[PDB]
Amino acid sequence: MRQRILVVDDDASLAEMLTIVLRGEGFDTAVIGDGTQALTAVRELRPDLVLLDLMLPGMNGIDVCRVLRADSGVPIVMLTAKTDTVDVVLGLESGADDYIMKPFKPKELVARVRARL
Ligand SMILES: [Mg+2]
Repeated sequence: MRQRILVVDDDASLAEMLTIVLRGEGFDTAVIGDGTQALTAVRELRPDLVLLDLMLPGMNGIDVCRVLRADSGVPIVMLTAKTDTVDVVLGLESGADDYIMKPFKPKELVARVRARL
């Protein structure tokens, strides 16, 4: 079976782009736009890696990271924008393995994803 990446971002357009690009790189993808549905998604989907937007509707990325981190050791990479008010390092401390600045070169994102797997 191919590796699975769960994308948790409220940016539907960006998520579609990640879907296409990641799928093009040989991965399978699933998308959720809300933090509250992340735990269930992870438990059900069983993703190899989670790409997690730091600022989300419902639960925020740091909060989501904690819950996920509590459930398992699945790798989490934060997606963060320079605009974001919350500090991404806080997310790393909550257990995320890495982070990426938005917007990004898809090529760079895939590489980092491959590196944290
Ligand atoms: Mg956002």
